[PDB]
Amino acid sequence: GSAVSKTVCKATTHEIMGPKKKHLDYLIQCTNEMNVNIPQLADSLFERTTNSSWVVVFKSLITTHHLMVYGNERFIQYLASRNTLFNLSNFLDKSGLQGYDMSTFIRRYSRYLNEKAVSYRQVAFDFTKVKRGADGVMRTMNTEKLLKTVPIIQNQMDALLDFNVNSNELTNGVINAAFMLLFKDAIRLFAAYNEGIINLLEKYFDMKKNQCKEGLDIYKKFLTRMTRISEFLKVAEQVGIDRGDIPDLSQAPSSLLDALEQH
Amino acid sequence: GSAVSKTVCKATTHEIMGPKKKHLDYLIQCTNEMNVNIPQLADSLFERTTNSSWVVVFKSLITTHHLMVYGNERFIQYLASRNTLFNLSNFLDKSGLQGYDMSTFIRRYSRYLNEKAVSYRQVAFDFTKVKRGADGVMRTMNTEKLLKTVPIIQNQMDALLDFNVNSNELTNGVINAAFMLLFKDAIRLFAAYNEGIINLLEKYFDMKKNQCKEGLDIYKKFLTRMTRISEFLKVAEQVGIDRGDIPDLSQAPSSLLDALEQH
Repeated sequence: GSAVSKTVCKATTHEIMGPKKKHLDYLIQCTNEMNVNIPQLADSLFERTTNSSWVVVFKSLITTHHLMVYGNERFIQYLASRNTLFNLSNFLDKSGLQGYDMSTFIRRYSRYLNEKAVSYRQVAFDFTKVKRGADGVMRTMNTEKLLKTVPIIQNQMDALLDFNVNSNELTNGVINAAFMLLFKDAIRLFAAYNEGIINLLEKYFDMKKNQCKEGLDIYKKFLTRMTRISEFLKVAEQVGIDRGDIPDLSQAPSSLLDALEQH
Repeated sequence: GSAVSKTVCKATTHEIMGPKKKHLDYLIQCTNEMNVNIPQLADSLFERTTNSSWVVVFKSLITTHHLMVYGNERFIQYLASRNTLFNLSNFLDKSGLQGYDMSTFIRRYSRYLNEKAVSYRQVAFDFTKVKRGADGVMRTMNTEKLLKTVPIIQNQMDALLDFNVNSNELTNGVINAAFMLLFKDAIRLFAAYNEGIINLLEKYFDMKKNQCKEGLDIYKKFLTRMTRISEFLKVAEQVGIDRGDIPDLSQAPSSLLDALEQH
């Protein structure tokens, strides 16, 4: 309460670095306690985003992202049940050049976080967290739900990629902390997008005619998203990310010749 | 051979970024093939380090580190069996300011890589890679070997920490790629140092008198290394590393009161 609200302030000070690990771990514990009131924790994070300073606002977004990724699932479930989330579409801090330059990334980051919650609301699970493989959701999903879902992943992916940063813009610790989290979400979201496409291909011959047409349209849009993903991971390579963590994309884009099973 | 030697050159071009993932994956496969001659692969990497340019030299070091971490164990085994490794103690590239500033990090990085090989030679396993826990090497090791080993970890740790970089010096993609690998080694080396201390404490009352004195000296030096580690991880926090990857140090430094079981 007061201990919750004070930690939120400590994670969002004016200092030019991402939120400290010590404050983040306390918040994460907060989400795991049945007696903590989630909505009050969320609301203190929204209030910080009405601040006029870019640093405060960006750190509040980053703390929110970190809780969505490492926190108990009850946090993202609450976020997804609201009707309005971040409204920072017109944010502009003009107090200094850094301000002007960071304002754009704030707009774009906040839109990604909104879309992450909206996707949870739509399908009732977190694409980043579910079982992968052959025994896992994305892969073992009936043809109806699949056709429904894949387009939601694609939308979340597009918002993630519109962050559109270049290596030479990663110049302070606040934006770099954002990027590292975005990187983690990007790799897991790709894994799930890929798994879904694998299911599609598996089932794309045994299916109705109009289905196979929705199908085709997804594979279609997946191949252009593949290209964008590769540009994103190349920023990651330029910045110095351990090449062991970067996933190998040499996988599933040759079969565009079912654009004729519409025999 | 020629395909091996050409990839080594591609990983070590003059471009200001770490070695590309595509070249690194090929080399890693090279280490896993029984027919590849390891010594010739190693020697091409040493030759690149006689180049006059800081960029070539740093990338050759980074490629070497990456192979020691992700490659087959036969690579580090060969490195450890030589008598001389890197000799870059006097390296200085004066062609430009970046040169002067990067030369120091090259000296320090190359010393760390030498000590990593020498430690493998001394104990016949990689501290970074062995089973952790309660069923694992560091932990289930007789009192004699333990007293022998812990001081080797400490030495490798010290060399790692002498890299001594600050956040504001991480300004290009070559040094940042080095740092990310150093970060990975640091966290695993700490885990193993910690596990060893846990074993010590476990066995430090049931042991001979002179033993308990060597013992005491290690715990002694571990507590000051704890402090240095914490400064290192704080650079990592400043730069923006995902706080989920940074380990929690709130663990094993209160018992300095066996400095009296020398009753």
